[PDB]
Amino acid sequence: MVKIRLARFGSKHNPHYRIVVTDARRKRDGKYIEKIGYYDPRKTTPDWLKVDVERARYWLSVGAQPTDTARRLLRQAGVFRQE
Amino acid sequence: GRYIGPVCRLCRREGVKLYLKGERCYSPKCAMERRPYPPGQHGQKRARRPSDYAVRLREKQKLRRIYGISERQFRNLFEEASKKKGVTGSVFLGLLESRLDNVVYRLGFAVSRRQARQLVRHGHITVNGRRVDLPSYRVRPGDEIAVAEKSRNLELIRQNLEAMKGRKVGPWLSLDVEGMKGKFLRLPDREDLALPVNEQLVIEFYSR
Amino acid sequence: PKKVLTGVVVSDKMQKTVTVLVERQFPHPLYGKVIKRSKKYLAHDPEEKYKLGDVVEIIESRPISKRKRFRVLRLVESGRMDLVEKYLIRRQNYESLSK
Amino acid sequence: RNLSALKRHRQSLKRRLRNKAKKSAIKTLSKKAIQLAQEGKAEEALKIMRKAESLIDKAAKGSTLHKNAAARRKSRLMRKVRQLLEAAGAPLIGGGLSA
RNA sequence: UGGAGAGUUUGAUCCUGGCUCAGGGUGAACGCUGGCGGCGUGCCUAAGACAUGCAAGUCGUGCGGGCCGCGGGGUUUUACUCCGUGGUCAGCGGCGGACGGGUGAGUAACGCGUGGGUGACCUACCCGGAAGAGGGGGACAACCCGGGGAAACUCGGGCUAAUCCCCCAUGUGGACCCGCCCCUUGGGGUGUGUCCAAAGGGCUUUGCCCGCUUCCGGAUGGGCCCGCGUCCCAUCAGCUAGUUGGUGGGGUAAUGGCCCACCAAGGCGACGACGGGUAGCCGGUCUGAGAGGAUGGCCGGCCACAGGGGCACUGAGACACGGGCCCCACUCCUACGGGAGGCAGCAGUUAGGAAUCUUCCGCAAUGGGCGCAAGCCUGACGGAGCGACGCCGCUUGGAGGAAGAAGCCCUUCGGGGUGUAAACUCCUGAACCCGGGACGAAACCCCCGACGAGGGGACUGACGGUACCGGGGUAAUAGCGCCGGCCAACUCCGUGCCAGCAGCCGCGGUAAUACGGAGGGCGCGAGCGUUACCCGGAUUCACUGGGCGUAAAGGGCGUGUAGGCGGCCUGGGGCGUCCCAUGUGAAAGACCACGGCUCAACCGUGGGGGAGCGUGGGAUACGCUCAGGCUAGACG
Ligand SMILES: [K+]
Ligand SMILES: [K+]
Ligand SMILES: [K+]
Ligand SMILES: [K+]
Ligand SMILES: [K+]
Ligand SMILES: [K+]
Ligand SMILES: [K+]
Ligand SMILES: [K+]
Ligand SMILES: [K+]
Ligand SMILES: [K+]
Ligand SMILES: [K+]
Ligand SMILES: [K+]
Ligand SMILES: [Mg+2]
Ligand SMILES: [Mg+2]
Ligand SMILES: [Mg+2]
Ligand SMILES: [Mg+2]
Ligand SMILES: [Mg+2]
Ligand SMILES: [Mg+2]
Ligand SMILES: [Mg+2]
Ligand SMILES: [Mg+2]
Ligand SMILES: [Mg+2]
Ligand SMILES: [Mg+2]
Ligand SMILES: [Mg+2]
Ligand SMILES: [Mg+2]
Ligand SMILES: [Mg+2]
Ligand SMILES: [Mg+2]
Ligand SMILES: [Mg+2]
Ligand SMILES: [Mg+2]
Ligand SMILES: [Mg+2]
Ligand SMILES: [Mg+2]
Ligand SMILES: [Mg+2]
Ligand SMILES: [Mg+2]
Ligand SMILES: [Mg+2]
Ligand SMILES: [Mg+2]
Ligand SMILES: [Mg+2]
Ligand SMILES: [Mg+2]
Ligand SMILES: [Mg+2]
Ligand SMILES: [Mg+2]
Ligand SMILES: [Mg+2]
Ligand SMILES: [Mg+2]
Ligand SMILES: [Mg+2]
Ligand SMILES: [Mg+2]
Ligand SMILES: [Mg+2]
Ligand SMILES: [Mg+2]
Ligand SMILES: [Mg+2]
Ligand SMILES: [Mg+2]
Ligand SMILES: [Mg+2]
Ligand SMILES: [Mg+2]
Ligand SMILES: [Mg+2]
Ligand SMILES: [Mg+2]
Ligand SMILES: [Mg+2]
Ligand SMILES: [Mg+2]
Ligand SMILES: [Mg+2]
Ligand SMILES: [Mg+2]
Ligand SMILES: [Mg+2]
Ligand SMILES: [Mg+2]
Ligand SMILES: [Mg+2]
Ligand SMILES: [Mg+2]
Ligand SMILES: [Mg+2]
Ligand SMILES: [Mg+2]
Ligand SMILES: [Mg+2]
Ligand SMILES: [Mg+2]
Ligand SMILES: [Mg+2]
Ligand SMILES: [Mg+2]
Ligand SMILES: [Mg+2]
Ligand SMILES: [Mg+2]
Ligand SMILES: [Mg+2]
Ligand SMILES: [Mg+2]
Ligand SMILES: [Mg+2]
Ligand SMILES: [Mg+2]
Ligand SMILES: [Mg+2]
Ligand SMILES: [Mg+2]
Ligand SMILES: [Mg+2]
Ligand SMILES: [Mg+2]
Ligand SMILES: [Mg+2]
Ligand SMILES: [Mg+2]
Ligand SMILES: [Mg+2]
Ligand SMILES: [Mg+2]
Ligand SMILES: [Mg+2]
Ligand SMILES: [Mg+2]
Ligand SMILES: [Mg+2]
Ligand SMILES: [Mg+2]
Ligand SMILES: [Mg+2]
Ligand SMILES: [Mg+2]
Ligand SMILES: [Mg+2]
Ligand SMILES: [Mg+2]
Ligand SMILES: [Mg+2]
Ligand SMILES: [Mg+2]
Ligand SMILES: [Mg+2]
Ligand SMILES: [Mg+2]
Ligand SMILES: [Mg+2]
Ligand SMILES: [Mg+2]
Ligand SMILES: [Mg+2]
Ligand SMILES: [Mg+2]
Ligand SMILES: [Mg+2]
Ligand SMILES: [Mg+2]
Ligand SMILES: [Mg+2]
Ligand SMILES: [Mg+2]
Ligand SMILES: [Mg+2]
Ligand SMILES: [Mg+2]
Ligand SMILES: [Mg+2]
Ligand SMILES: [Mg+2]
Ligand SMILES: [Mg+2]
Ligand SMILES: [Mg+2]
Ligand SMILES: [Mg+2]
Ligand SMILES: [Mg+2]
Ligand SMILES: [Mg+2]
Ligand SMILES: [Mg+2]
Ligand SMILES: [Mg+2]
Ligand SMILES: [Mg+2]
Ligand SMILES: [Mg+2]
Ligand SMILES: [Mg+2]
Ligand SMILES: [Mg+2]
Ligand SMILES: [Mg+2]
Ligand SMILES: [Mg+2]
Ligand SMILES: [Mg+2]
Ligand SMILES: [Mg+2]
Ligand SMILES: [Mg+2]
Ligand SMILES: [Mg+2]
Ligand SMILES: [Mg+2]
Ligand SMILES: [Mg+2]
Ligand SMILES: [Mg+2]
Ligand SMILES: [Mg+2]
Ligand SMILES: [Mg+2]
Ligand SMILES: [Mg+2]
Ligand SMILES: [Mg+2]
Ligand SMILES: [Mg+2]
Ligand SMILES: [Zn+2]
Repeated sequence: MVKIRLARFGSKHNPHYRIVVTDARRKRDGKYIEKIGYYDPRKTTPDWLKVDVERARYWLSVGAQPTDTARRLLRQAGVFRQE
Repeated sequence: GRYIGPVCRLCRREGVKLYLKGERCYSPKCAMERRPYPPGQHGQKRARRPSDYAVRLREKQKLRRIYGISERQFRNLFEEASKKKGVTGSVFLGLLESRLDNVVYRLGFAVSRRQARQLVRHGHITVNGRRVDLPSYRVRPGDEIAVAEKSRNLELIRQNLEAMKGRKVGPWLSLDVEGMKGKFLRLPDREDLALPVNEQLVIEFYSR
Repeated sequence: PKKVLTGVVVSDKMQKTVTVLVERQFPHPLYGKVIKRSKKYLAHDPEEKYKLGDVVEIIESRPISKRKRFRVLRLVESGRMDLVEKYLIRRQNYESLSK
Repeated sequence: RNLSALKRHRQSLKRRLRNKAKKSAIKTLSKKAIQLAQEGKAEEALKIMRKAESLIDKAAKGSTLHKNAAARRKSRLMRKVRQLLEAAGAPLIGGGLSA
């Protein structure tokens, strides 16, 4: 299936993830379908987590499955907020 | 490496009085005041008409040995300037003058650039509050270069900033003597520098 | 869109098949001269409608057989045997250089 | 000294004997039906073609004779039967073939 | 925002012309030397051969058991047996093993790049929508019994469960033949006839959860087809028998000569077929003013391969690296009958080679498989280790210090040089010694809410007592090449065409700035040189950008085929050409801006780009084409 997960792009001891939509079969740093956000786990900058909300809603509507970490990051970005 | 060794021998070889010891290049003991000829057994002999490559190489070596920067960082800074937009020479000089050790020397915290290098390397210098121990650090316009509060009681800093009373600083620099700090106002213009170096000769030297 | 070419029928000797020669001009990649290349395509004529010399349009099609991947869209203009004669002369010249 | 995924191998063998069986039936029945269509016996031919189609679809239920290859077999069978009966006529039983 | 030349044919000159050097680059190696850290990187040769460990499994919420153990029952005891439970072992069953990881062999090809087609197709798991799950029946393992074999393992008989297989029914629907309609290749709709569905389990138990079946669609992934592009050799010129096409079949998810029967004689080629050679291709990378040349290592995309060759099975998907069968070579076991194996997975061994690493730590992070979940697996990965292999940062001190110690080298014997260099004076405090001590990690889970949104709680760190912060604190590695010209740096002695140096010109045969040593100097510096290779200079294969009277170079001459090229005027078309809009041009890299590790290397974010190709529209000067006209070319 198509999944929403994190890809590692930073250097050694400097992790930087791209929140990304890709087929689960391809490698985690391989050709992804679309970059829907980025995440910095060490909080180096005031903007360490950005997510495109409408695109995430689309890819969830068509049937993508986020990882538990990806789902956590999306929930922190109010992707599931229906208030 | 930083070439470490005799310095006023460069005052002699370069043919122009350099200031590598800070003082004693102003006193009648520089050995350039009393021995203006180049070093070596063949220093007093009649010099032959140098080639163009000789002129450009000696000019570039003068400009490099003034700051005490290795050939690696020097060539890297030159290529970096040539990549940028604007006059290569003036931008190169503004880059060299932006080095933290050179800024420490210009602000009168150290009498020589090598003493400034030792002051920076030993963490006696702060930038915007945070301690920095890298002579190759690039100072940006607006940064406050200060003296470490734990080092302001040392004898050398007391002497240097006690002699800086009444002295003037470069047009692109400000200095607070009581607080033992200063500010890097802007990048210096070519007119601001009194360097005895022709930058176009260095540009032509690296044009080869 | 399915590619559409335009060429000359130079061989009707097959059953339900024609040989459409298609030319093309393009500037040389390095020397800039407008050079003229050509290629023959085996086109499908299910009614034996087109004959020798007919200038026809050709459309990319679902494969009919090996080497046969095109159909004849329509007839641009009727038989002009000058181009067929040029092709036949260019072929016949090959018998002069053997050994 | 090897891993127990050999189990898979074993399973495949079973499935092999399961698939080869079904197909072996289908083909056979098909031939039979076609024979009865060539000889003119229409009621029997269609009565057997019904069972052949049933076996085809039931094999399509599983992984033996899955997607539209089964429709291909059914189409070819029904076409051949209707064509061979048209050489004789009288489609008596009125089974798989539409009116 | 971009372009340097020089040495060398001569007694001297100009030209042609080759050679060589200064530059940059490297998966490098070798010599001398060698202090620290960060980030990268590391079998280019034998796609040679491999000991050993690990690397692909997982579900008791699909099912029945074996072994060992415990508890409670039917009994007065025994025998026997029922239920619960723990551990363990496989088995049947489902999903995964087709991903991930490795390598460059083979391939000059729809392999790849690029732009399209599929009205000729498939897609397990996932998402949305509609509907449904009624009844019956059966077998094989595990297990029990017997046999064969040295072993691998194998054969026969018997019992049994299921989400295992089968039958009938229900027909939301779908499949097929035929007919009609719309559409136009096999797309969609409709009618009759025929055919086709299902499986249960778990609970917080009559209500939900994980599922199951049929169908439509989405999404993702892929199969096939086509235009254009992709090295050298013409001392390879003719190639082709399934060859080219047709009909009808078989085959596949699907077109096809893919395969097969019958029929027609075709198909390809100097616009380079066929053949030989070499070689994965690309994003990119190196270089370059650019055009271009070279290259395809790391990372990313596609391909192919898994000792060599061939083949099918299973499956949504394989012609399957750690699945199966056969042949061949090799190694091992062997009761000589017969078997076992396949590092181009991680590490490691050996061989080859100038040369390329640890038989390491970890499931914490990211990702992947199975599972409701807990959780299990993961040599993917995250880290550490080794190697100046590269890039970057840093240290071996800072300041004062004689008309100038000694030693050493020159010397006009007056002196000069090594040189403020040193010893010394004062100061800072690399190393180290202590103390604190991480970010990377908040989700899965549990609770409230409604297993939703939302809120709350809890666990979890390999790196690692590492980074970093504070205190204390010692002056504490420098080497390598060069010094005749190109090319920056000169003297002494030794040697005597000897010993030797040398990239090119060249130097040495008695007083060598060229050999060797010394003093001194120049260049770089934890590096410096050498060799190899690539681009550069090289306008020296000249598109930008060259030439052929005498320097290399006009064919011995003609006729003339293909091809290349085409006088003047008008018109049509719009193929070349040009313009606008749009799609494409993945990411990384490159460029610019800001930001994170104290800087930098490294990295993040954002921005900007861009040739080419597809589509729609437009322009018609020129090239093209068609039609007409003219006479200056040509011919008569
Ligand atoms: K011929
Ligand atoms: K000369
Ligand atoms: K048995
Ligand atoms: K019906
Ligand atoms: K699709
Ligand atoms: K496999
Ligand atoms: K201190
Ligand atoms: K929640
Ligand atoms: K300290
Ligand atoms: K000798
Ligand atoms: K010498
Ligand atoms: K060009
Ligand atoms: Mg994939
Ligand atoms: Mg935020
Ligand atoms: Mg939502
Ligand atoms: Mg510039
Ligand atoms: Mg520039
Ligand atoms: Mg044409
Ligand atoms: Mg014909
Ligand atoms: Mg055909
Ligand atoms: Mg298994
Ligand atoms: Mg299994
Ligand atoms: Mg039979
Ligand atoms: Mg199958
Ligand atoms: Mg020359
Ligand atoms: Mg001569
Ligand atoms: Mg001479
Ligand atoms: Mg002469
Ligand atoms: Mg070189
Ligand atoms: Mg070089
Ligand atoms: Mg050593
Ligand atoms: Mg390292
Ligand atoms: Mg490593
Ligand atoms: Mg290589
Ligand atoms: Mg290899
Ligand atoms: Mg008991
Ligand atoms: Mg009783
Ligand atoms: Mg008893
Ligand atoms: Mg048990
Ligand atoms: Mg089990
Ligand atoms: Mg068994
Ligand atoms: Mg792979
Ligand atoms: Mg070949
Ligand atoms: Mg060839
Ligand atoms: Mg293509
Ligand atoms: Mg091609
Ligand atoms: Mg394509
Ligand atoms: Mg299914
Ligand atoms: Mg299914
Ligand atoms: Mg569904
Ligand atoms: Mg039963
Ligand atoms: Mg039964
Ligand atoms: Mg039974
Ligand atoms: Mg039995
Ligand atoms: Mg029994
Ligand atoms: Mg079933
Ligand atoms: Mg119906
Ligand atoms: Mg039924
Ligand atoms: Mg049933
Ligand atoms: Mg109930
Ligand atoms: Mg289940
Ligand atoms: Mg597609
Ligand atoms: Mg063939
Ligand atoms: Mg056919
Ligand atoms: Mg298949
Ligand atoms: Mg051929
Ligand atoms: Mg051609
Ligand atoms: Mg090869
Ligand atoms: Mg460049
Ligand atoms: Mg470039
Ligand atoms: Mg280029
Ligand atoms: Mg290439
Ligand atoms: Mg590769
Ligand atoms: Mg690659
Ligand atoms: Mg091997
Ligand atoms: Mg093989
Ligand atoms: Mg084999
Ligand atoms: Mg499957
Ligand atoms: Mg394969
Ligand atoms: Mg295999
Ligand atoms: Mg293996
Ligand atoms: Mg075996
Ligand atoms: Mg060896
Ligand atoms: Mg390693
Ligand atoms: Mg471990
Ligand atoms: Mg893990
Ligand atoms: Mg995980
Ligand atoms: Mg790793
Ligand atoms: Mg360095
Ligand atoms: Mg000193
Ligand atoms: Mg002290
Ligand atoms: Mg935290
Ligand atoms: Mg609850
Ligand atoms: Mg929460
Ligand atoms: Mg966990
Ligand atoms: Mg710890
Ligand atoms: Mg400290
Ligand atoms: Mg010189
Ligand atoms: Mg020498
Ligand atoms: Mg050389
Ligand atoms: Mg002598
Ligand atoms: Mg001598
Ligand atoms: Mg000498
Ligand atoms: Mg020396
Ligand atoms: Mg080197
Ligand atoms: Mg060269
Ligand atoms: Mg060139
Ligand atoms: Mg040039
Ligand atoms: Mg040449
Ligand atoms: Mg030219
Ligand atoms: Mg020439
Ligand atoms: Mg000549
Ligand atoms: Mg002549
Ligand atoms: Mg012609
Ligand atoms: Mg002609
Ligand atoms: Mg004209
Ligand atoms: Mg013409
Ligand atoms: Mg016109
Ligand atoms: Mg046009
Ligand atoms: Mg890009
Ligand atoms: Mg970027
Ligand atoms: Mg910064
Ligand atoms: Mg553009
Ligand atoms: Mg257009
Ligand atoms: Mg017009
Ligand atoms: Mg005319
Ligand atoms: Mg005349
Ligand atoms: Zn001086």
